[PDB]
This record gives sequence, structure tokens and C-alpha cells, in this order.
Amino acid sequence: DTYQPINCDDYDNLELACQHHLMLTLELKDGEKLQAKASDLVSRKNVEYLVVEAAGETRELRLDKITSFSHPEIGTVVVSES
Amino acid sequence: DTYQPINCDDYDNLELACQHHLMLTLELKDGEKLQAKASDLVSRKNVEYLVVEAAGETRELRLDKITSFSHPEIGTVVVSES
Amino acid sequence: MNLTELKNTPVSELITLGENMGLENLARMRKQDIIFAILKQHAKSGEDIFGDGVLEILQDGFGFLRSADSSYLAGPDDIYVSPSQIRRFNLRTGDTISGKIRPPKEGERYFALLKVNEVNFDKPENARNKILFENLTPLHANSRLRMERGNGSTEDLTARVLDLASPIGRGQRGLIVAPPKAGKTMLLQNIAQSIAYNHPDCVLMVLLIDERPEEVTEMQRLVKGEVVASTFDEPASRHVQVAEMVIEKAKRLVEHKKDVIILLDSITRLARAYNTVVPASGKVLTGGVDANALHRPKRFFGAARNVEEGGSLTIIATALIDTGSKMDEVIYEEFKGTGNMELHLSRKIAEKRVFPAIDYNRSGTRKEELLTTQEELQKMWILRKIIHPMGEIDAMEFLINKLAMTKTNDDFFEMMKR
Amino acid sequence: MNLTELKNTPVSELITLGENMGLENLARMRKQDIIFAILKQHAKSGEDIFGDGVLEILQDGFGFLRSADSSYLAGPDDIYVSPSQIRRFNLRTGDTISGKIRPPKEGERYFALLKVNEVNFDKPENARNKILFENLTPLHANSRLRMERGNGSTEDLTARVLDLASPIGRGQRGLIVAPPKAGKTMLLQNIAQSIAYNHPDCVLMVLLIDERPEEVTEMQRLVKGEVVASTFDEPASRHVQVAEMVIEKAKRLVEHKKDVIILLDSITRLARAYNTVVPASGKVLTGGVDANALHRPKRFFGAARNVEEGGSLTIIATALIDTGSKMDEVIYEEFKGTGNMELHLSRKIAEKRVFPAIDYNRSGTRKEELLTTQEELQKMWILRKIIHPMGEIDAMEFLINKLAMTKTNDDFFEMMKR
Repeated sequence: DTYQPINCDDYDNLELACQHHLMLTLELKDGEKLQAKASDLVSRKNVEYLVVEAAGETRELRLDKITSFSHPEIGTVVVSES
Repeated sequence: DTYQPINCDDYDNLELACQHHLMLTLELKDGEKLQAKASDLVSRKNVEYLVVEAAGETRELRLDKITSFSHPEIGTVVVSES
Repeated sequence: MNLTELKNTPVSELITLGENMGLENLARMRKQDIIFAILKQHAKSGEDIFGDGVLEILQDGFGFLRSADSSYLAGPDDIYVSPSQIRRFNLRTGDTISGKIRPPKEGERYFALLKVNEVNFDKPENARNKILFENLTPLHANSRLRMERGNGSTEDLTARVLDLASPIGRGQRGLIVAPPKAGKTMLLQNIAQSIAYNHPDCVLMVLLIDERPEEVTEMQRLVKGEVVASTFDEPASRHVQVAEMVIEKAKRLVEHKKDVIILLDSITRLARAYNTVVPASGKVLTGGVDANALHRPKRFFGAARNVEEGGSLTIIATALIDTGSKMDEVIYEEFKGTGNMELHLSRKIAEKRVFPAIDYNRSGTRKEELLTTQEELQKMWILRKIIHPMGEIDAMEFLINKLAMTKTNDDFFEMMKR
Repeated sequence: MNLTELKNTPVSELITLGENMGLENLARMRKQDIIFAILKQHAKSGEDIFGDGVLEILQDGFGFLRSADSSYLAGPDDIYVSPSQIRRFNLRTGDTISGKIRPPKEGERYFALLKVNEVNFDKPENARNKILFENLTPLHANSRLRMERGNGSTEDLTARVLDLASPIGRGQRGLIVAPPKAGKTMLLQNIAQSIAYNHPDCVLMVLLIDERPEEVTEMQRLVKGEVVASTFDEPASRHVQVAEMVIEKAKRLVEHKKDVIILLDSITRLARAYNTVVPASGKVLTGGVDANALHRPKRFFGAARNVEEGGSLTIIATALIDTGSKMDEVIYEEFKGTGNMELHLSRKIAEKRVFPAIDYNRSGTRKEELLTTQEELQKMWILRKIIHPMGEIDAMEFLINKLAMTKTNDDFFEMMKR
């Protein structure tokens, strides 16, 4: 599974939320729904990763797997598959 | 035959009335009185056009097909022959 | 009857017009009040009145139509135009507007524009669809302005000498190096006379900065084209705004495939005014002149070009050297190598009373091949080869006495051979 | 559509295309505004827009993709890249980025990048792992760039003469000393066309500082490669910005193992602009030159090197002398002993009006054994020994006479042998 860069708007919104520390509402590609906080946007082995923690879980995921993200103060943005 | 542009004075009165965004009284050829507002004057093909949403018809009219317009806030205007 | 017609009309005929039309009071020396009253009475009769002017867009938003007769000076008779008409017809600074004019209402010191029927000698529909000036591609000057007249008098001697030393073409950026006393004004006057006589189609414009009113009047009288000037008593802002007027009018005229010629006496004074008006940027270079002060004079000078699409702009500017102020010298140094054609005037030749006092060995154009033909180029080559090794003042005596008995440059070229 | 082609279309076609899509009165403003308006209109339809540009990172941290058709001039059509994306891909100034754009949202003025799909003519991932430019070890030039086309035309003669005077290798550092009248522009155009013909793989950029608009247009027409220029009417910050954009683009291209060539006209005006913009350090040398100011043009000139790894950066910059200003003389004295290659033009040769006006006896190269082979080197030494006694005018006339019938350099050496 080769990784493709996400659109600039999605990454910019994610970085803004990360440095502003919002309780991000996340939905996975497989459909997993989770309320947690993104601590830092870190890229390892040329594929951009993201660490999201809820009660210290600090689980790692690829940015391609995230389809949409929402918060009360910002609109729900759906990433572009192409 | 030839199309003459309307004078600048009545045009600036009508655009001022549009800017003030007040209520508007419009008349037809038969003299029917309606309460509505002319939204904006659109310059297409070097010709001014006015769209009307009095009853939602959104009817388009040409700027040389209107005899005169009167408003309560300012004095009523008469289109000069030159 | 048009507003400018009553404006340039002197006292007797306007008084007769007032008394035959039925004016109650004719013992008023101030022409503005009588013009206002007579225009009010014309409005009351319902008879239409026309007018003309040149647009100025103020930073606040509305426009004022100034008049070229008053050297584009602000006044009560300038025609007010609201921003709505500027939004309707795409009009910027320098456009000339002629059309119906409405008398001022209660609350207007100035006459309000009523209806436009001509913009830049063109209908508004066609004037709204002309490409902007800086979108046009510049080019080298390819067609030359022949200033050699058939008069054969002593006036034509200077024109023939200028034609020989450095050809001038439409769209050429010119510079005239001159000492304070070299008879520069006579040179400019005969250049303007030749331009008006030989090429009537080209619009000739003469602009003077910081000059005494006497030469302004004599130039307005003797130059066939428009003459605009600013007296020395006026502040620098007047010079800045009048230069902006002339350059914007030239650009708007060029946009309509017109050849526009501007004589600028002098670039040094315009640069002085621009230096004095611009706020300081915090850093001043040697000579007490600001670094950003020269930027706008450079923009004015650089507008001269030969547009590929059509038309041309020929700016011929005069420069003053050894005026005793080092700021003038540095102004000339940053205006040194930006002109296509250069003409140097020598003080010594002026002292020897040899007219014209040009410098052959220090003058010439950047591209003589485009303007001239082949045999003309070879003849100029031969003349330069003859003149260059030896002196300049005696060379000028040689040139003037060789053009003495001859009339046509071709005959002189034939005589100079063998 | 693609933004680059839209920038390449002429103005009239842009107006027609915009009027087709419903835009109004777009024929009377800047070309950049026309492009922005039509792009916004197209993006309102929901289609994707493709665009490329060279990245300039401002002092705040966000960057702008600027186009090279406008010589990297700031405009509404420039693309905006937030600092988050400059952090994502390790983007430096001079990076050529191509991708998708999105229309500005509420409160935004510039177009914003949407997805990067090419960085520096390579993948976004691969371009991240390129070593920086100054980490590469410089080397003496050894790969010869031959200017001789070999077609036997009279335009080739200059190139041939130059190849006999001072050969150029990849990564050289040349200085063309230029008196005013001598045909420096003709030499630069001949060099650019010879580089485009003989060596098409090398990236060629021509940089003009304080040049007249007609010269800029004729250079953009003549040169097959890349031409970016700043007219004299623009401020000094414009010259500095265009120079730094050019040098960073060249450095980024060299980092990808590419030959880059920069023809500069001229280093003197770049130094003057840098002196104007850079604040004074308190130690002002003669002629108003600040010692701190010369530091950055020296960096620009010293960036030219032959990288030990793949790639090279050649910089051939002209310098003007005998201009009558102490600024240029001081700049020449500063830059005299810093170039690998030194080529002198002579005013008095062009006085006789023979071309090229190159001074053989005072023009040469440093470590020229690396570029050329042993036989050609010994032939060049023999010719130099023959030429040395004669004066420069006689040297050039004899050289051109002997270089006429010969078609190539080898035939010329053979003819001189017997």
C-alpha cells in the first residue's frame, strides 16, 4: 500500500487543530469513530503519520486512512481521495 | 433605431436607492403598483439590465424600457430627452 | 456654444453675448459668476449645454474634469463626475471626456456631468474596449521623424544639424545634456516647430517645469501644439500633478493608436520637485536626494516606447549640467544611460556664439540602422569618420558653413564627397 | 485549465476568452488581474486548475509561487503556500513547484495550493533527499562549453574569436569588461544563441538589471532559453529580488545534477542596486560605496562553481567601465581579481567599427589546460605568441581577416600552420 499525500487544506486544518489542541472527532476509513486529541504530526519513513491519544493511548495512523474530521467550531472536511 | 444610453443623473439616483436598500414601489405598463426591491443593475453586452423578484418571477427588463421611477425618500425624477 | 468656447473668449464678446441674451448685470469683472449665471439661465430655458475636460481620479473616489487651458489647474469650473459613471464607463486619469453638462445643484460648488457622448475622440462603447498601455509590447524605433524642412532659412539650419547628428524616430527616449546657458530654449522651440510642421498627425505636447511666466507665454504663443507649464512660484505638488496629467493623457492617447510626442524641460526640475514632495524613507544618499525619489521620474521617462500593436510615445527630455548643485549632478548620473538618443550641448560653443551648440562627438542614437536607410547610414559613417578625429567647435563651423549654400541633406552629402 | 498556458497567451486572446465566460470590461486593467478574474470564474464552475511557479519564502514564513513570465513580479495570480506545507516538504527558495490550486475562500486574497505533484522537475519525495548546494565541493572547470557553431556564418565569427580568446568550461566564473559603445549586447546575444544551439541540455537563464524595456523585449524574443529582467524604472528592491530568485533557482537546479548557465547584464548595476537597498554600515568607501553592500553581489558571483558531483553552475557577468562614475570604477576594482575567465572589450576597436571589439592580449582564462586538449592548447599558445606584438586594432583586423575563409577552428589552425 503506497502512500499518497493528502490535500493541502486537510493537512493545514489538521495542523491548525493540532497546534490549537481541539478534541478532534475522527472517523476512520473502515468506519471507526473516535473522540481523541492529536498531539503532533510526525512523518516517518517518508509517509506522514499522525499520533492521536485518548487516555494516553497515543495510537499511530497514516493520514490516508482518515476520511473526515470534525469539531464544534470548524466545519467537517472530507479529504480528497484523488 | 439607435440606442441611446440613459443620463447619468437618474442612473446615480437609482443606484443610490439600491445602495440604501430601502423598500421600493414599482409600476407596470397598465399602472399596477407593487412593493418589491430592485436588487442590482447588471451590465451585459454594454447594455444595462434590471432583474425583478417582486413575485419570484425574476423577470429581466432593459433599462430603456422604463419611463420613470419615483421614491418617497428623494424627489421624483423625470428622464430628460437629452 | 461650449464651456471652453466661453472660457477662452475675451471680455468684449462675452459681454456682448450677455447683453444680447438678456443678462441683468454685466458690470462684474469676475468671469466665473457671469458664466455661472448665464449657464443657469440656459438651463432654465431647457436648451442643452455641452462641455469637455480631462479626467482626474482623486484617491477618495470621485473625478474632476480639469482644463488644459489653465495648465490643468484646479478651479471652480472643473466638471464633477461621480464614481458611478467611473464604474459604468472604464475611465481613468488622462481620459478626455466631452458631453452634456448639468448645472450645479444646491450642494455642489462644481458643475456635475450629465451625459457623455465622446471619450478620447471616440464613442464610449469603443473606448471601453482598448487594451491598457503597459500590456503593449515595447519595440525599438523603426520609423523616423524627419525634421528637415524645405524652408531653407537659418531656422532650418538647427533642424538639419540635429537630423545629421542624431536621427529621431517615433517611440524614442531622448535626452538633451545642456549647460545652463547654451540656447536650449531656442533648440526646443525649433524642434517643436519642426514637429508641428512636418507631422501634423502626431500629437505634440510641450511641458515646462519651474519656468518664468514670460517664456511660458511666448511658448504658448509660438508652439502650434498644446503647451502646459507650471510657474516657479507654484509648489512642487503642482509640478508633480501636472506631470501626472500629461503622462496619463499621453498613455490614454497612445492606447488609441496615436503617436504622442512630449517635450520635457526639464527632467532635472521634475526630479527636484519629486524629491522635495516624497516623504523621506530614512536613508538619504550623497547629495541630499532620496533613493526612492528618483523612482517616479524614472517611471515618467521610461514610459516612452514604440508600441508594436500601434502608436508611439516619444519623450524628449532636457537635462541641466554644471548648475552648481551636486544634487543635480547625481540626478543626471542616475538619468545617464536610460535614453535611446542623446544630444550633448557644449558651453564653449555657446560662448563662441555658434548656433546650434551641439556636440557631434558626444551625440548619437543607439540604433541608427532602423531609422535610416543604407546609403544614408554610409554617408553618416563617412561624416562621423571625418569629424571624430579632430576638434568639435571648428567641426561645427565646418558643418554650418557646409550646410550654408546647400538646401537638401542629399546635396550636402554629395558635396562632402570628393 | 493550466495557469502557465494562460500566462503564455497574448492579451487579446485573454480578453476574448474572458468575455466568452461572462466577465465584463476586463480589457482595461492589468494582465495579472485578467488572469485572476478568469481563473476565479473557472474555479466557480468546480474544475481543477493546474499551475506551477518558483517559490519565494518571505520573512514571515509563508511563501509565494511566482511565475517567470512576469520576471517573478508580485501579482494577484501568485500562488500562496502556507508555512505548514513548507514544513511538510523541505522547500527552499528557488524551488519550482507544480500542482493543483484552489480558489481563495472568505477572507483570503491569493490562490492557495491544493496538492503538490512535482517539485523541482521530480517527485515530491525524491527532491526532499537532495544535498544542499554549498555542501558540494567546488572544482576547477574541466568540461569545455564550445561556442563555435561551425556553420560558417558571419555571426559565428564572434563566437569563434571568443573561443580563441577565453574558452569557457562548465562552472566557470567569467567577467566581460565592457566600455560603453562596444557591442556588449551583441556579444551576450551571440553567446546565448550559441549556448542554445550547441548545448541544449544546459539550463540557460539570462538576467538583465536596469535594462530598457525594448532591450528586454528583444532579448525575450531572441533567446531560446529563459529571460528574466527588471527595467530601470523599477526600484532597487525589484532588482535585488529578481537576482536572488535567479540565483536560488539556479542553486536548486544544480542540486539535482543539472548544468546551469547564467548570463548577467550587468554585475555593476546589481552592485549599485545592492548599495542602494542595503543600509549603511558606517564605513563608506570612495564614490559612496558601502563595504557591507558589496558582500552580497560577491556571493552571487562566487556561487559559480563546478560541483565535484554531477552538475555545474556557470556565471558570465558583464561589467561596465569608463562610465564616468566612481561607483562603477570602485565596483570593478573590487571584482577584478575574482573571476576564472576574463574577457576585455575595447572602445577604440569599436571606434574603427570592426566586430567583435575584443582585446585579445588582455583577455584569457585561468587553468585553461583542463578545458582543452594538449594539441589545441599548444596551437592556442602558438597563436597567442604570434598575436602578442601587434596592437589591439591591428590584432583584431588581422584575426578577422584570417578567420574569414576558414570554416572551423581546426582549419584555421591548419591554415596558420603553413
